Amino acid sequence: RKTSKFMTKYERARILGTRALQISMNAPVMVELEGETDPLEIAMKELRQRKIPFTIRRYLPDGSFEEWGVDELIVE
Amino acid sequence: VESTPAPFTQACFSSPSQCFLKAAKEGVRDDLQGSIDALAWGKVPGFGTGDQFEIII
Amino acid sequence: HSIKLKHTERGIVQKVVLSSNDEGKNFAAVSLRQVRSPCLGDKFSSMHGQKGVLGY
Amino acid sequence: FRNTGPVHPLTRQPVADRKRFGGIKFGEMERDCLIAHGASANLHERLFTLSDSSQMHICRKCKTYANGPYCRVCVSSDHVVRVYVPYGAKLLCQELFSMGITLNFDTKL
Amino acid sequence: MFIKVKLPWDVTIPAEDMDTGLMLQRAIVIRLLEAFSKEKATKDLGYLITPTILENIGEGKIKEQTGEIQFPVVFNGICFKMFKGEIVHGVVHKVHKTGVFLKSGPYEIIYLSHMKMPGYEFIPGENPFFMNQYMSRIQIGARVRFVVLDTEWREAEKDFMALASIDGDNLGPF
Amino acid sequence: CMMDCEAFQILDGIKGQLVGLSEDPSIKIPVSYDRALAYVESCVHYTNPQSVRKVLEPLKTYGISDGEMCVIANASSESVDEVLAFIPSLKTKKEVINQPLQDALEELSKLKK
Amino acid sequence: LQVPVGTLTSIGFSISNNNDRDKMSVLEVEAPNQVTDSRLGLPNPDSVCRTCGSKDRKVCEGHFGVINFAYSIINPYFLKEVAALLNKICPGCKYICRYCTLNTGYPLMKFRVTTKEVFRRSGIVVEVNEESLMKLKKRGVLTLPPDYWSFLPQDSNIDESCLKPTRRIITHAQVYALLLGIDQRLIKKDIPMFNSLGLTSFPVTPNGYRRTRIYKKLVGFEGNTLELSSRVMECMQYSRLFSEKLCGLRFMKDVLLGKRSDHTFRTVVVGDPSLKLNEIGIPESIAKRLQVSEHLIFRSLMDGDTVLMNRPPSIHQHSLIAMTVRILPTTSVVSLNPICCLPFRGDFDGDCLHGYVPQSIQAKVELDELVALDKQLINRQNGR
Amino acid sequence: GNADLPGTLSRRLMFFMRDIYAAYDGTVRNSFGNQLVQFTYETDGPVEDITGEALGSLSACALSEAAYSALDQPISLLETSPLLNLKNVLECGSKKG
DNA sequence: TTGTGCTTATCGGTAGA
RNA sequence: AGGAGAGGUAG
DNA sequence: TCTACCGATAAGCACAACTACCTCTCCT
Ligand SMILES: [Mg+2]
Ligand SMILES: [Zn+2]
Ligand SMILES: [Zn+2]
Ligand SMILES: [Zn+2]
Repeated sequence: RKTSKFMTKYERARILGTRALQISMNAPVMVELEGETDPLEIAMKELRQRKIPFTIRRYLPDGSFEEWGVDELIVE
Repeated sequence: VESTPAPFTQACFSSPSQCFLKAAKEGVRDDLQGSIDALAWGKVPGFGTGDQFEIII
Repeated sequence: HSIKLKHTERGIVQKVVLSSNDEGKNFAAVSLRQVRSPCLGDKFSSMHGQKGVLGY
Repeated sequence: FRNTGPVHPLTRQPVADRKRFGGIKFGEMERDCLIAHGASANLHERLFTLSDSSQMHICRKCKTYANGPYCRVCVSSDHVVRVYVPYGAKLLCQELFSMGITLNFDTKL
Repeated sequence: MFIKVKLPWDVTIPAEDMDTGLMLQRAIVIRLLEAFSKEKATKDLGYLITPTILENIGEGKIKEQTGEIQFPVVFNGICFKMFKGEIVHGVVHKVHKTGVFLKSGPYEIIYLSHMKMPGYEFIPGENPFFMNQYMSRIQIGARVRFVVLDTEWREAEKDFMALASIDGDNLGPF
Repeated sequence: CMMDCEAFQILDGIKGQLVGLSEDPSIKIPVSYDRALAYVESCVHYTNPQSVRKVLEPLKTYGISDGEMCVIANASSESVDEVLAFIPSLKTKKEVINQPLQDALEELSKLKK
Repeated sequence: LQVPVGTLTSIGFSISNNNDRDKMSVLEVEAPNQVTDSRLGLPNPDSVCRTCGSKDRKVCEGHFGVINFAYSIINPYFLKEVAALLNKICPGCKYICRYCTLNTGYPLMKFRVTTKEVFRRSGIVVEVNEESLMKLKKRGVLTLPPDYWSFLPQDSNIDESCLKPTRRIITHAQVYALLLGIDQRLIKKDIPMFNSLGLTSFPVTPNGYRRTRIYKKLVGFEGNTLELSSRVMECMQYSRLFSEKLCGLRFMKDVLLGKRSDHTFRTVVVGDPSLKLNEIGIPESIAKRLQVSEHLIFRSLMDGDTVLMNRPPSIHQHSLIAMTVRILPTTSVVSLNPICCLPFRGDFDGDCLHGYVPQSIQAKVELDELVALDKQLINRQNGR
Repeated sequence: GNADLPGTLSRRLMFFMRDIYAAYDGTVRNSFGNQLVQFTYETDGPVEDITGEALGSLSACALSEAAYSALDQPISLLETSPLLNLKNVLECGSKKG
């Protein structure tokens, strides 16, 4: 709660990088990709299909944190 | 005035020897809160990337 | 020991000069020559202060 | 241009000589611009990974520096953690110890 | 002292197999088996065989190198501590002139020195040396009880070597 | 707490589980299984319910520490002169009469047929 | 063996004492000719390390050694803290007495530290106020009383100085004598680090780090301790952190602030309107030699890869632009679109653009999502 | 001459404004002790989606660009250069005497 | 050489006991 | 292999 | 009527006087 409920560019880039690193290490893809040979393309496809099993923990400056998920947040 | 000790950043600004000597005499504790302090010790600054964390579940 | 050419050193041997001083120390001089055709990155200047590099 | 080459005798950094496969200095202004852009992985790689990379061993019980690792201030302990810090940090610690300043490190893991 | 004490771990799982959320628990236990199998040793705790009871799991922490993710899991298991003043049994493997071997399981090696048993003369008239001077025959395969002493350890193997003493009563096989 | 009886019962579980889906995609270690078969064959009890309850009864009726129970149960002395000579903690004590200890020795003698 | 990994935080600062100095040093011999020992560092003329294994100055760290002193030496960093405390507390009363009442004829004393003014030694030299001396002069007193210096115990370390009867150099042994009897609460209030008062040892630099002559001369110490203290003070000033080219702030800038990285190329740039704005021309001769890290281990640069272009100096954040690599038949030169010169604030007259090739996959992923040309279309300065 | 002034001013301004960043709550906080610099960003619109952007770094870079892209010519004997005026304005604590 | 900060050192100073 | 003195290029 | 710290002035004593690069020539 008390959040913008919008995925920032930095968080999106970090998620894409982590997913690309995971896929580049021969990891199964949750989404079905046809004619895709680049891990970045598969990561972007998964992000567009919001099927990534990732959770975002936003650290508030006061010391507390709020748990979110990539499916709950929206991408502009 | 803010009661925030940053010996490493002050030393990197100017006069590192005097700043380090004063910090050693006072026995202050550096929490590495600054971005440059984190970068010098191989840590992310945390402004754009690194402020949040990723958890599988 | 021997002296080897570096990464960006090349050319064709032109002359070898051997000489020594009165103290007895021997000196060896080897000269390498090469043709420098105008490349794309070369810079040319005019007689009135015009400065520029080769574009195409 | 440079891919791999000799390092400076003092600090484990690429030499400035061009003929010896020298590297490009990553100045303060470039670091500030990259901070403004918000890219940390590139900044972390350019300052730690591709730059001088080393390891330092810190005793978990006593907040001292131990040279496997072994601390002479305390007894032989099986709880010693390893941190990844640039070689410049180790050089600074050595200089501070030479001038008469002892640093205490409290690792979080 | 076979007290089943808890022991947390930070076993990491590679990104080679990260799928099947309905069967994700199968991948967790397999990684846990490979965690203590790689070590298979201890300094002052003992040994562990199987993860019978799993208490709880933790949040998956992702570390950015070679695609590795960590999992903090706390569970209880079988442990054995060789406390001082314990009478345990063991089987003999071979008989030599010095350092009589005693095998109380393949988990450790036990050596019997000269100043542990009663004084006797080594019988060289047969193949294996006997200790029947005090009306007791000891051979390979017979279980003999003895008291344990302070155990030692190594640096790489970290074997829990100890000394066998028969100074107590009820010596020999039973 | 597993001394002789309940330790053997759970070892049969992993052996009954080994026959099911014996293949493993990872690398197994063979010295862990050898430590279970070559160490549990020293002393074996018959039944779990009446054996684990009887050994804990003196913990409630008499005063004995946790470390003292393990050494006595594993040693399984057959007389009263051995318990006073093995452990040095029982020297010069009058908290428990030897006759109840002898009755417990007979009680431990009937569990093992 | 194997050790766990962890993060670093909460760096503490303190002045080194004898305990930590002795504990940190390993194989600390006291031989004058063993400064370049075979147990400290690799660059010693044996190529063998006693503490560590054989290496190529890449797996062995610089070991430390600490010499020992026959007599105790006060810490130079606490010299002012002791000098200020001695001025307040009376030297013969140990209170906050002949040295207190003005009617006894004893003038007040001032404790101060000289800096290479009298004997080139940074020590405690007590001075009497000359204003009080003139007051005694006008009353008929010409010389100081013979029992004026009775509070200083006899010290064998004293030597022939003969400077003046009004000024005396305080022996390091006399410093401890004067500090006795003072309450520990007052001493701890002025000096936070009481355990570092005694300096009975001094460390030497590792052979792998680099002053050596001064350290060798300090092995044999005897007689007066003021000379030893001066030698220690002179040796401490040879550290790279003290200002005097690679020293002080320049050392920080060239070590921790500014660093050099691998996988970098620097060539002269020319104009090529045919190339796209977000594409950078890379010569085929250099692309085949530059190696990148791609997980299947190195492959040559090709089309589609992204590089970080920068023009020195970086006056604004828009100088860092990520462009896609486009292979061109031209060699020893890089082609850039003339329109993209405005963000770089450069022209085609000799300007050199040095790029950075990202090796990690995450670095490449974040490079074209935040530092790409299409992401920087809006100027962050004026909004245009 | 006067070439070192923009560089020194830019470095000294960066050392001050580097720690400034925007928080998730919408406030502007410093990295040292989470000191509150501004309760709400004073921008005149139009998008408030910036959360992790380093506002202080951007402002310092803009001021550095203004300083570098400025002349060093003394306009008159009395008047100062357009960069000297910026230097004097940015330094307020130095002119206390 | 300057350009400012920064720490000793001296001239008088008025107020209160 | 390492340091000091000159000259030079780009904004 | 004799002492306390307290205002302004002399005098040393410090740091600082831009980035990013390239050559040559001299020691040590
Ligand atoms: Mg130009
Ligand atoms: Zn320790
Ligand atoms: Zn070594
Ligand atoms: Zn007094």
